[PDB]
Amino acid sequence: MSQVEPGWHFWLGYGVDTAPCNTPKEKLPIRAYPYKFQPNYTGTPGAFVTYNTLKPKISAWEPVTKQ
Amino acid sequence: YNFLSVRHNSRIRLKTYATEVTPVPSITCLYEGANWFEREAYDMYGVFFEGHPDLRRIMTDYGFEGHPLRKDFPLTGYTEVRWDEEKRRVVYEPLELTQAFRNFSAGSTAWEPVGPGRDDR
Amino acid sequence: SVHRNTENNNPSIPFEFSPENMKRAEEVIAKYPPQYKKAAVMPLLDIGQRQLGYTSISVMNYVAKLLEMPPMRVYEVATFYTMYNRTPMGRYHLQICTTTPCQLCGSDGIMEAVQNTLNIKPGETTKDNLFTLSEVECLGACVNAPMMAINDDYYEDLTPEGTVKLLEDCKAGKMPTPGPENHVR
Amino acid sequence: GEHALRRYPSGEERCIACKLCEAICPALAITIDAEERIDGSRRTTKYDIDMTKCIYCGYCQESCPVDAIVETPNVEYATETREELLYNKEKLLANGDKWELELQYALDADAPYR
Amino acid sequence: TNVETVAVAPTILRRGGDWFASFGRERNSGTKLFCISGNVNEPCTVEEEMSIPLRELLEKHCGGIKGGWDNLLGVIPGGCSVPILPKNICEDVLMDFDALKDVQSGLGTAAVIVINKQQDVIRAIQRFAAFYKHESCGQCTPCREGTTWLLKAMDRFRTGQAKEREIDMLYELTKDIEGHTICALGDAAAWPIQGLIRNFRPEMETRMKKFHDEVGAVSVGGWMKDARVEK
Amino acid sequence: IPEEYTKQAPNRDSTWAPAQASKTEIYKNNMVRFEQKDLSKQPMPYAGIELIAQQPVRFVHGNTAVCDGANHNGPGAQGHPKIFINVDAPGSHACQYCGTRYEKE
Amino acid sequence: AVEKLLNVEVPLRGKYIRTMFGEITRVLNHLMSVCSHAMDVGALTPFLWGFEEREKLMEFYERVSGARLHAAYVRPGGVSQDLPAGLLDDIYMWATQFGDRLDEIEELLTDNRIWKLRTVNIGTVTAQDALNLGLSGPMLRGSGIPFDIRKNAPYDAYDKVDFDVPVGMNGDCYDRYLIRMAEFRQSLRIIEQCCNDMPAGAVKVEDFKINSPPRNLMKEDMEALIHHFLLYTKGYSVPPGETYTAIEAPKGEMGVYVVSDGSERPYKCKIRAPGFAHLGAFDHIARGHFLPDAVAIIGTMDLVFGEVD
Amino acid sequence: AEIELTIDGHKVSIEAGSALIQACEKAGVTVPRYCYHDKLAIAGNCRMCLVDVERAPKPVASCAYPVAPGMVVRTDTERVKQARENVMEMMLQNHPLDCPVCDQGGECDLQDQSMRYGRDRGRFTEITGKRSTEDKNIGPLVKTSMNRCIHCTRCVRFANDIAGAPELGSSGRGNDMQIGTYLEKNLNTELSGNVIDLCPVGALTNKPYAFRARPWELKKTESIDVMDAVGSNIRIDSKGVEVMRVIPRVHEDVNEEWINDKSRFACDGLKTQRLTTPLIRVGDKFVNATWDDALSTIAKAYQQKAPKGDEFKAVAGALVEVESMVALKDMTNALGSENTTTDTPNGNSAPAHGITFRSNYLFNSSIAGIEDADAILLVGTNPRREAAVMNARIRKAWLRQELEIASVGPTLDATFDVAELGNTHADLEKALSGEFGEVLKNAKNPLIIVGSGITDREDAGAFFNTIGKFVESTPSVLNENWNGYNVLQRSASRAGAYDIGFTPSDEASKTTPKMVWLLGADEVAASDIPADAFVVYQGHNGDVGAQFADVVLPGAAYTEKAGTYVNTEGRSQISRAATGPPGGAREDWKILRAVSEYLGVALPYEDAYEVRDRLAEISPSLVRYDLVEPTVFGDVAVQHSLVGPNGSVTPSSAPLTETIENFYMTDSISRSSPTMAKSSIAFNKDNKK
Amino acid sequence: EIVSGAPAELSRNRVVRIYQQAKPATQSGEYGTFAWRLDWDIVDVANRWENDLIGWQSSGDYMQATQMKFTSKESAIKFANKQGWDFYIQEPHHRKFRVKQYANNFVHSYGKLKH
Ligand SMILES: Cc1cc2nc3c(=O)[nH]c(=O)nc-3n(C[C@H](O)[C@H](O)[C@H](O)COP(=O)(O)O)c2cc1C
Ligand code: SF4
Ligand code: SF4
Ligand code: SF4
Ligand code: SF4
Ligand code: SF4
Ligand code: FES
Ligand code: FES
Ligand SMILES: [Zn+2]
Repeated sequence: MSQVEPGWHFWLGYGVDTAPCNTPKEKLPIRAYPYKFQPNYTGTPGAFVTYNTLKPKISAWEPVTKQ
Repeated sequence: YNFLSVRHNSRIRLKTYATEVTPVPSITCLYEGANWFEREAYDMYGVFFEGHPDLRRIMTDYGFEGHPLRKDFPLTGYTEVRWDEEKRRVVYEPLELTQAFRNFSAGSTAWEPVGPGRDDR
Repeated sequence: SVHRNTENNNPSIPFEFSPENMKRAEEVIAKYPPQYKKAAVMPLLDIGQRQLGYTSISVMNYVAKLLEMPPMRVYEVATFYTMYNRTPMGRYHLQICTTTPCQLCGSDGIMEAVQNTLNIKPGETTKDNLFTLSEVECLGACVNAPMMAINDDYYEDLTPEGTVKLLEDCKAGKMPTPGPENHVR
Repeated sequence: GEHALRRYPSGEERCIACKLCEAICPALAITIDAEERIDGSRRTTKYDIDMTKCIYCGYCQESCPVDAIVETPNVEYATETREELLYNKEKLLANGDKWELELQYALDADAPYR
Repeated sequence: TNVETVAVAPTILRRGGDWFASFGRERNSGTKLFCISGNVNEPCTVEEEMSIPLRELLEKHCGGIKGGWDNLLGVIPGGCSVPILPKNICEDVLMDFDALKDVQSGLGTAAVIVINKQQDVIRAIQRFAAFYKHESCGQCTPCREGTTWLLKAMDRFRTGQAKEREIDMLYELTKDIEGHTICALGDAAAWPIQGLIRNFRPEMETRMKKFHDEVGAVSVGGWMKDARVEK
Repeated sequence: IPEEYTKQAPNRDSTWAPAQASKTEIYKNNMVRFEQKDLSKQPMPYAGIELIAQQPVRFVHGNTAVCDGANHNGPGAQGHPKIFINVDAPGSHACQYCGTRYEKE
Repeated sequence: AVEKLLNVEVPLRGKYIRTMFGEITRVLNHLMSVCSHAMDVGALTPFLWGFEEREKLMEFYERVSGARLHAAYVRPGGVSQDLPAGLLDDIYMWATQFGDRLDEIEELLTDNRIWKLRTVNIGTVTAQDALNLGLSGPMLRGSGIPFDIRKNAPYDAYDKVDFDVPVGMNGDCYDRYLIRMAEFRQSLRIIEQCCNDMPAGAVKVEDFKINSPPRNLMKEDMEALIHHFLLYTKGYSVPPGETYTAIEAPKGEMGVYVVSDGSERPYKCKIRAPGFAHLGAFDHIARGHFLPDAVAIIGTMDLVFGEVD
Repeated sequence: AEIELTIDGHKVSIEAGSALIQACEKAGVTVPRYCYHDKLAIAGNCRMCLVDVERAPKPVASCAYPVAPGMVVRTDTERVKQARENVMEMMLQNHPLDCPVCDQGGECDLQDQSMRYGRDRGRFTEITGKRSTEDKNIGPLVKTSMNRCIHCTRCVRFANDIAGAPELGSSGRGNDMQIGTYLEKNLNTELSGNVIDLCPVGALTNKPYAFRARPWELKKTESIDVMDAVGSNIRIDSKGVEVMRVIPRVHEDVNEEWINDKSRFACDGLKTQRLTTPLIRVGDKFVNATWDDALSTIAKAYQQKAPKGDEFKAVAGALVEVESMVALKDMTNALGSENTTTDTPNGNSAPAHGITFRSNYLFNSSIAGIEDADAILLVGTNPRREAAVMNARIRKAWLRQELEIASVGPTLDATFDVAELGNTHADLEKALSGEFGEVLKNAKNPLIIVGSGITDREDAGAFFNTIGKFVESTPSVLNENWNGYNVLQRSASRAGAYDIGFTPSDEASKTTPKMVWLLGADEVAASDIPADAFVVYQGHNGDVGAQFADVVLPGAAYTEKAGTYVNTEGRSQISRAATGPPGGAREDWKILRAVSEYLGVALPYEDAYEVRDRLAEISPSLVRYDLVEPTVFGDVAVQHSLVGPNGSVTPSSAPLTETIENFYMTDSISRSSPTMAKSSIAFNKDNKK
Repeated sequence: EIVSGAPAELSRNRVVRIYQQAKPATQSGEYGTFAWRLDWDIVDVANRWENDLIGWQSSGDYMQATQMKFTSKESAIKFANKQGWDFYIQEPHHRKFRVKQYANNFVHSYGKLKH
């Protein structure tokens, strides 16, 4: 699974009577413009990993010496 | 104690007060449905009982001291970890250091309600 | 929509008052006890208003400095009063009463006649800067309800014909008029 | 499903870190941090779902007022590490970017009942 | 002190106390001034007896009603802030305080506004709503949001966007402002609408009859759509 | 803490950081475990900082701008709740739920 | 237990849908109990045939809940959300065939000589003892006391529905079989009449101080937002004091004993489980048997140990 | 002076002519309120505290209906409840929908007290719009969204009455009331940031806190203030490592409701440049190193130099704890000598009032009794620049009572009408003998408040003996039941430093230092350095002192420890930690005990209670908390503060300079925050008019 | 005294805090006034560090977040000595009576004027 582009995933799970290549006004919110669709990468070397987004919370001082 | 009638379809409640120090007697002398429940009471609290056969633990680990439903020790417990690598298969505890602590709920509004009382008299 | 807007558009604290105004102001302040001394602030703002039309932030700051006041209390006074016009205003402020008796005797058509004469939305001014419209509520004078006021005084009992004659006249020729006739009965 | 973050049409990352989806996650599997971003509005600095401990009660979906965290219908899972389960902000925004078609079908059959 | 209650003071200290007590009621007394305006035959001003028939007042001293006695629709007695008497229980009531207080109308200004039957009471009361919007001060929390909400409602009632229950909703929200201010300006704003639900509602429903689908199907794309109130 | 790099990714479609304290360096982000991995794990956020510059400014000649964000195909209410914003000074064109810019004209 | 402690009452739509969901849940619980029982006894076909329409009941959860079997669907303030239309249309067509297939699984166990010596007067529990043991529910009514809660302390519209309760005569495991097999075809009547009598109304509680606002006008209103906000931050106000509430879950009398502080969070909650009492009675029942007796007598008294603590 | 009134069976006696809300709150009856406040004047604006009173047609506003004797008062008539719902509806149907993104999520007091008094259907249609409100800039320190202002007018009354910056005026009528100014000018006043804890809706809010947290994540923790000698009444909001914001807790004697505005923004001064690890210099090349390495380097350098007698000049830093200073003094005296001075510019000498007779030292009048003082005068200080909440009580008294107030020394604009009488000591003695010799003797319980800045100068002599001799020489009021002679300190810990008795002893002060213990001493560090420096800088947030250091010790700050502090009135106030210290960063007195191990003269005490036991053995006023009465030495202390420094210093006529130029950048925490840098550059034409 | 059911060595090691919860200054409303709180301090090396993988705050205190809610301070302290660990009590702080004439809007000869 996950080779299915997930708009069709209802139509393989009976989430809709109508096939998803019918109505254009329901189907188009997309202007988040690329749609690359990585299926799943588990066990593949390029698996998803995770990380803190931000920075450390405390921000250690920078070693600047005066005279 | 919550009790249930059969002829009368009527519940009742009966309360005592007991200290961790001093016991109160059980009610297993009257019927046989008690001796499991009072084990549960002893395990969750350390409310120690009296006049009772098989006051064991059911509801915790067998080497686990403490008593959980006392509001003394929190959700994590004292020793709750388990790992088994070097001293092989000896899944022995440690100081339970969680991975994210139970960040609590410490908010409270003005005041809930004042009760509209009702009694027969 | 009585607004409390910025102070950027070329009104940035540069003005004063004039010679007889200070004497007249001292005369006004003398009607009030020496300590506990603010209450001349509203007629002093009138004196500033008649000295400088469209009472700016500058003359208000000058008054606040003059009567020993912190300025925001003076702003808090002149934020209320619709007399204290802020935006630049033409030679003849035209205040049409559109309250209930004025409504019921036809000031609605009077405002229609004015906007036919002067194509101005009723909160704006003429591009000639001769007139500035303002719908206004009841000036008390429900005597002859199609009246309006113009910048000082009341013109009772206006037909749209008399109204457009007044708009022609008050371009140049003054009309010291209560109404077309004399009396109130 | 798997917690995909929606965005608007031409979406400015519809989650506002409003913390309502924090305060009801019954296993505390939500960890958020927020900040005033550069353009003035408030956004999520980090957004954290313990998919170890997400019971899938959907209360996150039942309370995020701008309807920005959404249970998916996709069962697309089975990672080999916990480190491949701890969803940060990028995974959830990516997951919403992978499908909103299915989510649009879901909401347009559900949002007059929610 | 009012300017009129102090204007009578030197005349009433030069005349006797029985001079002013000779008139009106056993508790109401003397003469008071009347400013009679609105859609009448001759708009005018007099200073006359209290406790007079309002019909004699209109017919003997100000011409009468423009259209005659069978062409009013309501009368605003006393203040601007007084309920409107209907055409039948304006005929024979009085022009005092206390008996008209018993007909719900506190004539605290004694300034009578009379309307033709060919004109909108709705526009009059809507104009009073805009009046109190210009004249609410700001200290009272209920007075401001009150007058704003009342204006928003009376625009709907002019245009006929309301629903039949919204009349009573309006009456309830007027009752919300009935005793809950600092000064009586909010009460003064509450009087005309409480006078509107009294004696009326054929015409609220008649204006609301003039289209269907109240609270209409609209979208609000960037501004609102499909209808609007005043701007 | 040492010398190693893999030049294959900036922050997002936007080049620099998205906000205060949201870094994009990888060494502080524990470069120990990015190895043997595609870099085609998901950098999919397009950084909505860029997507307001995508968005055009909307004009309203009134004084109060309503914002919903809700679609005109959804049967249920889906946009952010009805915030009324002011267009009074130029600059304050910011619906704090959507970032759509409302200017008075 | 909570809405008793709130002095509120869920409207009639909510009571009927919780009652019909309680009875499809009863069908599910007795079905899985009899199936796991018979699998421990040894027959594999009743297990799988019963799970075949347990999957349909899983869907009937799924078209309401967010998952297959667990659900946050009931609330203290009623329920989460009203039903979808095709569900209520389909559930009639399900209940059309479920009686036939319940007969189909019934024909090869109830009649055979196996289950007639595999279940004999085995684990006989007299009523004098069963009352003294803290037993309840199916074993109690198998010991011949015509008492449950539902006909006798009617919570949530079981008052309003024709509901007949089976009564044992012999306190063995065979009547504990047949009383469940009767409760199936008593619960199906409930699903019938709750399909018929389904009113129209508010399915949450009527006010919005206590459960959840409706998600439509939570985005067009001040007050709906503040109620939404506080209902998902601070929970909500609960008046102080104690209560206890027991209903007959299909494993027996479940009791919930809640001491509420008067605050956002319950100061004490104690569950009470038939799977913790029947398990307690097990030693007094099991004596004088063999081990393959004991395997069956586990499954009779509904010993699913996720209801121990 | 007492009156019984009955609120709903609860009879209760309170003082005559008082507030009915005060009767309700004394009677334990919760009354909802929005524009009432305790320490502000009453406005009738919010209209929520309606209560039914017999012999009254309307439910009156309990905030302002005065106490009539023997009233029957009902808070539970259905008119009251089903009018409160009415008023809450008519407060909410012009409020915006900011509740998820308004900052006061679990603290919008409107929202908090809405559910238990409110009504669901705020009646609207898509046709109807509410109103919009223009956002306004009050300053880069306060974020402002005036759309939410429910016109509680608590802000206006606060900026007028307590703050004294009247620049936040009201404007407009109807819907169009806006609060602030329509000049669009920034408020730049002291204690401005109290207002964001004061506007009960989230219309005003904190700018660096802006959206970081939301109050149920927050381990709200009791602690004691720093960066002011008053020891204010703070409470720390903590997320667990980071510190989110602070809230002034209530403490009725000391600064009952307020914070110094510098103290509000230590959070942005905390998590920015802390010392997380010990740092050592190779020399202009400044590397971090192992803890034990740095300790052995310090001990080895001590053995290299051998500064045995009258040397190793430790110095009291600005912002430390008493327990670290006890470890400092005890370690120095154990090592062999005593040389501990403070940060002050050439206060390497006694403060010209002895450490004997504690009452001579600190602000020995009560802070509440300031509003019991008839007329006071201030010398050598600008109490707006230092201890701004002391200035708040000054203005509270000055509006309450009749006070003759004069400044002598620095030229100050403070909002209570001083009369400045010179910039010279001769002007001081002239003004004392001239007309305040009449006033203070004639007045009833006067006070005389002196800055710490004069103690910095070499003019701690005749300038200070003049006022002490005047205290003795006008003995009629200032002796028995009152003590007017008072000083303030800049930093908090200098009070406890002079309590433990750091000695500037002239047998040791006339030598050169060769080892230096800096404890945050940013001020003095430019001057007091030899070539053989070996500067040991212990503390945090290495702005100045770490830049002059030889070995950095990452000390934990006030947030991370139970720092027992002394106010400027002698009260001991104990803290609690609200987070652990970041990084290595061990606790300070433990650091000095370990130095006593390596620099091998160990202390006699190492556990937690042992420190308090020795502290009790040193000065037992510091182990009994927040209750001081120094009545025993009110008279001998001025003799022993006068005769000692008498005439040793000729009175120099150098003018009394301003003690603090930049209030916003001080103390090596507020010195180092991007909040205080922004507020420090908020001085410009925007502020001026 | 030996502890009967406290498996930690809490009873010899930590300082606990009995405190009245402070009156919050932001909201008005005073429900936190009517409790008594037991709280263990964080005077620790454990003391909530920072995680390195996701960046939660994994603590080391097994009893970091724990609050009793008692009724009376002396009942609190009798419990605190009964289960027997080292405490510190903290006295609350009230708000003092001040007579508030709403009529405080009147003067003699005096410079300063207010709203
Ligand atoms: C909102 C409000 C507005 C009022 N406006 C006026 C007015 O415009 N002219 C007037 O003479 N009285 C007005 N009054 C009545 C005054 O209170 C009046 O001075 C008062 O009744 C004095 O009583 P008197 O008639 O005995 O002098 C108003 C009262 C209220 C509550
Ligand atoms: S679905 Fe449930 S468990 Fe998961 S994050 Fe949302 S509320 Fe928490
Ligand atoms: S509920 Fe919404 S606003 Fe709140 S954290 Fe979740 S996505 Fe963000
Ligand atoms: S009733 Fe009076 S005090 Fe109240 S808001 Fe209106 S004008 Fe102001
Ligand atoms: S003040 Fe802000 S958080 Fe509170 S109810 Fe209003 S919008 Fe919501
Ligand atoms: S500034 Fe804040 S506290 Fe003051 S009136 Fe406005 S909303 Fe209320
Ligand atoms: S009627 Fe409008 S002015 Fe009197
Ligand atoms: S303060 Fe009492 S009503 Fe506003
Ligand atoms: Zn928006």
